[PDB]
Amino acid sequence: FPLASPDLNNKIINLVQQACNYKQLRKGANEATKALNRGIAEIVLLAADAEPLEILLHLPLVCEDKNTPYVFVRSKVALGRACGVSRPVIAAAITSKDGSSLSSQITELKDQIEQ
Repeated sequence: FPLASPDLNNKIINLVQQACNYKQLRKGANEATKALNRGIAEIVLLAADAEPLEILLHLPLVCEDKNTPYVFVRSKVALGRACGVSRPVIAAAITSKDGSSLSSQITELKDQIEQ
């Protein structure tokens, strides 16, 4: 709600690993909120099993006000591993970058969120 499939979960995980190679990924709730406040967040990803739950209730509202798409993946552990870190991650943001070659895969995940 809006939760991934787990087709997408695996497709999101794939995009997340690319994002990391392109330096277009911000890992962690506060880093995600900073991307949203700078207007560079393209998609915000949230782990359905994150604690505290106030983050999970809270970040969607902030995304909505800022007109940024967001989607729930199943676990912080697979988000954390896709992020190239050995700890779980509760939220992440795929950021926009002027001239990026990822722009096409990003704008395509973005609209499959609509759906």
